[PDB]
Amino acid sequence: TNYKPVANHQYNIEYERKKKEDGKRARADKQHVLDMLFSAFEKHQYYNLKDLVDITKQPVVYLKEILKEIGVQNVKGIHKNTWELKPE
Amino acid sequence: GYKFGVLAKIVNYMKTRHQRGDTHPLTLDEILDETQHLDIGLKQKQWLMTEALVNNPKIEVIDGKYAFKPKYNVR
Amino acid sequence: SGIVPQLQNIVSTVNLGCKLDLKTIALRARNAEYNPKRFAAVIMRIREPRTTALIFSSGKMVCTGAKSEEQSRLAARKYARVVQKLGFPAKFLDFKIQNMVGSCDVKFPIRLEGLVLTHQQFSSYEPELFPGLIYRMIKPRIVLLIFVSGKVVLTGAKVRAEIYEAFENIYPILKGFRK
Amino acid sequence: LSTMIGKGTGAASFDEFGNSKYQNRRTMSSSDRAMMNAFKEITTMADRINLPRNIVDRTNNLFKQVYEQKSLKGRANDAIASACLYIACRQEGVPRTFKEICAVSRISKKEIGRCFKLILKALETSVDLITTGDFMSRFCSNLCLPKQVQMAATHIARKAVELDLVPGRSPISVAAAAIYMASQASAEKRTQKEIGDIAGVADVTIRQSYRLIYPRAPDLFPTDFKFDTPVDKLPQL
Amino acid sequence: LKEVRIYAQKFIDRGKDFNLELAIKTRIISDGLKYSLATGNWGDQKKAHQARAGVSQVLNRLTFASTLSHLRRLNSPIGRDGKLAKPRQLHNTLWGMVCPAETPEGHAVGLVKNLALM
Amino acid sequence: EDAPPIDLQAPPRYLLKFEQIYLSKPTHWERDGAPSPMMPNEARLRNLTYSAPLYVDITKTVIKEGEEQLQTQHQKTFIGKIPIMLRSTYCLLNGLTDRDLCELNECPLDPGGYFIINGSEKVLIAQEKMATNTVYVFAKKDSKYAYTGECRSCLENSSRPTSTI
Amino acid sequence: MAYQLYRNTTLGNSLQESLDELIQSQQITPQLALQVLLQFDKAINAALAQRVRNRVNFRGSLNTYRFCDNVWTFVLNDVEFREVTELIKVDKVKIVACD
Amino acid sequence: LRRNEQNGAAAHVIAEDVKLLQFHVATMVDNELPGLPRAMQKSGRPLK
Amino acid sequence: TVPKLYRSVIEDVINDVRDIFLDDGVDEQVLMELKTLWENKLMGQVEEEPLNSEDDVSDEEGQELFDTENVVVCQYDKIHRSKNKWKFHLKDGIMNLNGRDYIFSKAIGDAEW
Repeated sequence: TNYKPVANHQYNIEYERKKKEDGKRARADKQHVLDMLFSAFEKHQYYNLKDLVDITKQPVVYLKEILKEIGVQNVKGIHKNTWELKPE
Repeated sequence: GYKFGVLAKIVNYMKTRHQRGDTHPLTLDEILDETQHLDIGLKQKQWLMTEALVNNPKIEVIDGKYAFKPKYNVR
Repeated sequence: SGIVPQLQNIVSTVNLGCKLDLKTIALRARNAEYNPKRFAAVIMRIREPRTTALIFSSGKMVCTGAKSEEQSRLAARKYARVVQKLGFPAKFLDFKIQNMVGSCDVKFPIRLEGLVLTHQQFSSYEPELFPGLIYRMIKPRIVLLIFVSGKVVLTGAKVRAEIYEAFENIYPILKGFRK
Repeated sequence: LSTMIGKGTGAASFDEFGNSKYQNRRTMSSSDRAMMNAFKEITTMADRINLPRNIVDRTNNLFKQVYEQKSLKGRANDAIASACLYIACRQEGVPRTFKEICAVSRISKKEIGRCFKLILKALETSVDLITTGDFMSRFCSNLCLPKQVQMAATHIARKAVELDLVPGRSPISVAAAAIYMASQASAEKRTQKEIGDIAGVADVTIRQSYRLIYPRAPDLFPTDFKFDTPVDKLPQL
Repeated sequence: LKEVRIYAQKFIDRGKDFNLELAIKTRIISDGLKYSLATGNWGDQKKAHQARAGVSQVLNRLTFASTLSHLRRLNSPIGRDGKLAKPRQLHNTLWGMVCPAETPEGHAVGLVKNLALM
Repeated sequence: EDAPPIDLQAPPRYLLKFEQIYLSKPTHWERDGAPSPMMPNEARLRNLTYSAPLYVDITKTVIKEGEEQLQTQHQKTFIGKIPIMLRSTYCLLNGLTDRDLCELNECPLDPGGYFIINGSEKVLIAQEKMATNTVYVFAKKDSKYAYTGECRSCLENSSRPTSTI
Repeated sequence: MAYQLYRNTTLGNSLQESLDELIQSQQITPQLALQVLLQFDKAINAALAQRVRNRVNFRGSLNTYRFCDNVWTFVLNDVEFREVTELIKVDKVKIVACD
Repeated sequence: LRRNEQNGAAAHVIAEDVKLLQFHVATMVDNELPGLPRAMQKSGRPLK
Repeated sequence: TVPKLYRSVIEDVINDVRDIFLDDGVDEQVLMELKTLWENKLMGQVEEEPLNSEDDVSDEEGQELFDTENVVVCQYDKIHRSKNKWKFHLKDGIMNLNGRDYIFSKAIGDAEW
């Protein structure tokens, strides 16, 4: 009764269904992302790119492009270089 | 949150306004009007007027008002 | 042979030569549906041609569902006019037919087991994955789905000549494995 | 080829604060490291379904060619390993079903089947078509059917295919129906759910294939078969 | 269980459930038990430096008595290379427990022993 | 049983507990996948390892923070193969009359007590060691200590290896 | 700043019209009227979800459809709203959906 | 080590490399160094 | 039945706005006046660039412009379509059919295109 033949694993169809139901992140307009981007900066002075993506819910490439124009990367030797939401 | 994000929109709107060729200085209240920041808090207003708009290297204090700094930038 | 495949679907891509605003098109277009989370194009359907077309922000459009070359071009032009009627400078540039799908029946059962043995270099029969034999013709680059019931589906043709030429080549082969 | 530094023994081997100053360094190539992990995955899958080491060795060779050929570089290594394991079983004359390979692999059946087609194209090789008799020994042994019932099922499926009573049916579906027919005609009777679970075939599919061969049941059975249940009284469904 | 935790950690981290069967590596117990008996190196193959050797030996089939003797053999902790008379001596306490006569001649005198009959 | 339950947390929380152990007869799998009982003589001739499949019952409980607990048990999960000592309670030859052993090409006088690993009959030699948990006082003539009382303390059921004081 | 669906309905239209009358009389500032509409949308949305437990069925023909920002704008012709208690006929209906 | 010098890597990175080079060179001649790790053959057997 | 549901909505609406009316400092008398008015109101072309060769390839655009016909506003759980037909798993919502207001919780709809 072990390793019974199966077309797809139950854990895999659920994850596939969840990904399909959620759908891919859409590329929103720059103005809305900027407004949401700066509102996030208010809560925390420093933000990680991986965590920042979740707040913005935007594609990584699109978020980086908009963040690159205004945001800058500050190198921290303690952990790693992260992004700065302050334009200056 | 609050007290740290409205400034970025002011800077970006200021940068975009300069790109249009408007070198004239703009008041804090005037810039707030076009950035949808009419509800900006009072203690935020003073902080911008005292620290943000002077410490930044892209803000020029001219006749009291604030204007871009294209002179420092190479044009 | 006496049997001519009948086209079931044609895929044609045409460039409108102008960037388009997908959100604006969806709001104003009659049948357009835009779901950026799902797909990055605008899906529109017109009933009289009975075809579906996808519109991208780059201005390139893909038309599918046409049953003939004339229908595909006519359907594609109609879609371009709809976008043009929305205020965009849509044009009809480098219209091309990308794929032609044809289906037919040989009117006799086929022994797919024998066919794959004699044509293992071109055939691929996997009952677990698909109940129909997949034949990849080389001289015309046409992929044929041969079934035990005799139904044959041709796809990947750029012109109607390939569809007929491909069937003419495979029909004698199928006749040799008649069941 | 390389040597690993052993564990420290004296105080000179350890840094000023505990940790050893001479520590092993990862000097393995990325290509070799990935290939090493795939072989580990290939052996893990094989042990799950008790495949002999010769099939694993054939799978490892298949993966190396595909990995070096680099036509499947876009696909996950586990899917390539799973597809190579499937191909190795076919090449050795003991095919496993795509579902059986998927059970021992995190990769789904669809992705194994897709990599399987690409690997054949990349290797310019082919696999002989599976027959109903390629699964009888494993399916019947797993169902705990006697040799006589296994022989009856093997004959029924082979005769049914020859008589073309199940055209276009998957060989696994035919075999499961034949096992059900043979099982119901002997003392050891197995339900459709039981046979489907081992065969990886939905009981509906067994019912459909069985219904096609049921009309000619007496012809399919071996002549020297002792019917615990007479062929006339076999289930009609 | 270490690899079951490691495997399940990767899937749970990604937010998807994990298949329990795919988490289990059956080679760990099958090969680990087989290797120790196959080679006699007692412990882990990677840690063979500290692994006790000679625990597993090919059964002697020269004679039936030799076969029986090999199944009742006792190995002393003292290393064969090391030399020390006291562990090799026939201690009083071996009466009725260990054969006072059966012992190999050479480096293993007194170190390899055989159970008394009862 | 003594193994701690595996707790996963990274939010949903997964618990795994290994309940009960099952052992089947020494089985051999043909290349086609059909299992069959492995006779010791076949293991010797074909260089097989005389091993019994090992199965464990595993209970998987998941807590999703929604105040709902889902518990599923994976009965008899294969976790590996244990080599079997011949003529032991779990060997195929166990409980076979001398006549039955001859039918299997096995010598009735053969005492068992050994393993067949890759067809090689392997015997584990009894390893002699100092008793644990007992206080022993010894005198070292050369060492800096006049006397030394040691105790090799080990957990019940022989858990993490002996600790000496 | 909410879903804002039922504003363009008989219930929504009446509420909007009433606020206009007060505004013309200077009784309520324009900001207050927006807040009242916002609160109404929250109440109606919750009201429909909880206190409505009746199922309906309908059939017809679709003439046009649209989709944007998770908003459908179906246009059905000759719809037949069929219910266990009663049947309702209509020449044309527009179904607007959101999520 | 040569690449690190050419690439101008950090001093501590080079120092760790020099430590390994000293160990490998030393255990190429004598692999029974007292109070030092042994060079194994990827299988637990010390190198000769 | 529907009027009774409308009355319950009024109670929720007035209650939900009491806190807001206190936040802005407006007198509570405004709410009482609002309800009174609200109740009363209810009761061979080788050169293909020119597309002008085809005309009248559209329909009247005033269907959505008018919107005077019955309009249904609701929420969708699932919306599936298979090459001819549109299926609608519309959840709780509202309908405006011939002026009369209809309320539903589960709605199933099949349409042909």
